[PDB]
Amino acid sequence: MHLTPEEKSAVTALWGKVNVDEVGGEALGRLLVVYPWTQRFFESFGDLSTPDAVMGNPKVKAHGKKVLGAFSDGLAHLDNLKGTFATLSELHCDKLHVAPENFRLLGNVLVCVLAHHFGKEFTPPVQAAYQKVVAGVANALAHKYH
Amino acid sequence: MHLTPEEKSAVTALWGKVNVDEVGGEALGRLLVVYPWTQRFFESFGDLSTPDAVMGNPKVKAHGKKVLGAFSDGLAHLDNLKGTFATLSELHCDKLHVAPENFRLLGNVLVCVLAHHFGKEFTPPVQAAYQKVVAGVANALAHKYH
Amino acid sequence: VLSPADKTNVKAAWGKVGAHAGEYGAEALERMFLSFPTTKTYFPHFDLSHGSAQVKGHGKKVADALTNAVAHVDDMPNALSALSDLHAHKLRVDPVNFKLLSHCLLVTLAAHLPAEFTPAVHASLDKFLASVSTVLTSKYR
Amino acid sequence: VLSPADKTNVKAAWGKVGAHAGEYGAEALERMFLSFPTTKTYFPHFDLSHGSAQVKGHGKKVADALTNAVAHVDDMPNALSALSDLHAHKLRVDPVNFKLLSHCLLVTLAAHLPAEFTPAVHASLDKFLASVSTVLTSKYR
Ligand code: HEM
Ligand code: HEM
Ligand code: HEM
Ligand code: HEM
Repeated sequence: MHLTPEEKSAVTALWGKVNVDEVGGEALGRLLVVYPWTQRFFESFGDLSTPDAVMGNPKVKAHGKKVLGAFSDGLAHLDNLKGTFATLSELHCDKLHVAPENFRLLGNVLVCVLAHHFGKEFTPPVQAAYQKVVAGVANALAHKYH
Repeated sequence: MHLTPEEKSAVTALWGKVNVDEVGGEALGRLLVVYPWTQRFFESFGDLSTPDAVMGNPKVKAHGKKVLGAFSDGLAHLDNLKGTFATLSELHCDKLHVAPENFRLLGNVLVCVLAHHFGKEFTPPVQAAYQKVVAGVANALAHKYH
Repeated sequence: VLSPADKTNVKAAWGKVGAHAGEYGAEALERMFLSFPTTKTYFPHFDLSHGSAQVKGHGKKVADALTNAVAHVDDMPNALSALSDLHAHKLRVDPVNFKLLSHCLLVTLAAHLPAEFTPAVHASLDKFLASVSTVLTSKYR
Repeated sequence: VLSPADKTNVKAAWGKVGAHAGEYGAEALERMFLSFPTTKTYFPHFDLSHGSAQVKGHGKKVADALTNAVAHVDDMPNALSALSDLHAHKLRVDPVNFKLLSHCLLVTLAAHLPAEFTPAVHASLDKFLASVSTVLTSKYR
């Protein structure tokens, strides 16, 4: 992960203020609204007819907290993303059948949401560092697909 | 660039039957016709206004042979693509300003040109190894971009 | 936009495909599954082994739908309307995949149409598959 | 295809941009240059240092055309035909890049307009930058 020290440090410091529960639920909900085809993996969560239905949905919020929870544990393992997420990669390909292009979509939504929460503080350099992390996390999540 | 020994052997097998001067000309020319925006880089080459004018333009034929010669050489070093291409990568980024997407377009055109030339011998398994190979070369050419 | 020349180019090349469409569809798919393995996540209920009957049967359909769009090259959004609803509301295949199948279909035609797969034709086939892809994707959101 | 809600959403969010459009266009570029450095190859004539005046000046230009598309929302292809020509035959910027600027514009909007960037507006804004991108690349070949 060609992350620089001041990049590594830009990422970590910001992450320490993130309310994972709120952010994860906003991220997952937005993904379902902005790119509705991603709802194909979520039939049983129930009503997803409208944005309101998606943002209020508790299974959505709960699934969101869970995804970012794991993303979060990933930010501790930056020098080794592949290793940390290997079994996550397998489950995603082999039991869930989630195409990896989805992981990028979510990363891009994630970055929009961090900008939405932190504003001025989510500056151009701090964004560049996140784009790198999110692309790495997606690549590791896809590493085991064959 | 995870190439299996069977993949490397298929990639190398096929390549020995290739006439690089001819295939290089065809691929650079077909890239310029199929995706005309790539012409932005070749205004000094003269007339590029109709398919026969591109395909038969002598400057295009000579640049194609040159491009492909360097690719070939790349096929003798599948294990150190990045190093092999470091100086070219720098030139393309910082003197010629060629955006890396262009390398992927050319790879994809190259795959069809092989397909065109070899018919049946370009089996699906053989295609797949050539795709990993064009992708690694595109990545190696882009790796010094900053 | 497709031009008169494009439409002619596509009508001639596809005319040569003739009654091989089905077989070229399946080959396209097999190429797709081997080169871009992530695309297999959209056919988990499918057996993807070489020469699988499901692969064949699906190729015939793909190629049939392509053949229909050629027959209605001037009215593709209407001719393909149903396929477009299926792909947007039920299958929900992500848009980047369409490009990948298209590349494979072109490889397939190139490999079978030595004489007709000229530069001009290739360019036309490519625009054609991009138009088809755009229509199948037009109702996604 | 933009639905009425979409246009309304876009007019309202763009409405609060108001006089900062220029400054937001400049910030979007800067986010694009640093996050996706390959985009720098298209502006080898620019001083790309932070706050540089070509980036600023070009920011306003982009911002103004965006404004012009918001105002001509139901009529984009005609309102942008000239810019569409410029990109296809002179600038010749690869289509992939449109998605990178669009993403940076959205982040810029999310950073600047917190209460307005609801989930429905995000969705509409994304659909809108994409139709604009589609128009800007429709005459490429
Ligand atoms: C940031 C990238 C992502 C991470 C870190 C992540 C992580 C996780 C984790 C830790 C689980 C728990 C599975 C278990 O209990 O063993 C899970 C489940 C799941 N994830 Fe992912 N995920 C990511 C992106 C996605 C996206 C983009 C999709 C599709 C849009 C998706 C679809 C699923 C599905 C369908 C489940 C199963 C949910 C269920 O139990 O019904 N994930 N994910
Ligand atoms: C397969 C990937 C490629 C390889 C291995 C390659 C290799 C080369 C080489 C060896 C040169 C000569 C360098 C020199 O003058 O010192 C060159 C020049 C050049 N390449 Fe690349 N190239 C590749 C792809 C491309 C693509 C796809 C484009 C644009 C679409 C491009 C644009 C250029 C340009 C403009 C020159 C300079 C031509 C001139 O002399 O005026 N190249 N390339
Ligand atoms: C050239 C563009 C494509 C065309 C013309 C096309 C056309 C079709 C047709 C005719 C069907 C049959 C539906 C039925 O029985 O009524 C179908 C189904 C399907 N397509 Fe598409 N398709 C295209 C690309 C894709 C791609 C790129 C994917 C994903 C990689 C895809 C995924 C599927 C899936 C999963 C089915 C259902 C398979 C099954 O359960 O039978 N299609 N498509
Ligand atoms: C929403 C998408 C975009 C819009 C609305 C837009 C709009 C504009 C405008 C108004 C101009 C100035 C034309 C003039 O001189 O009057 C321009 C030029 C230009 N754009 Fe686009 N642009 C977009 C995306 C892009 C992207 C993605 C790139 C590539 C990264 C790009 C690269 C350029 C370049 C290199 C110029 C010429 C700048 C110069 O030489 O001063 N543009 N664009």
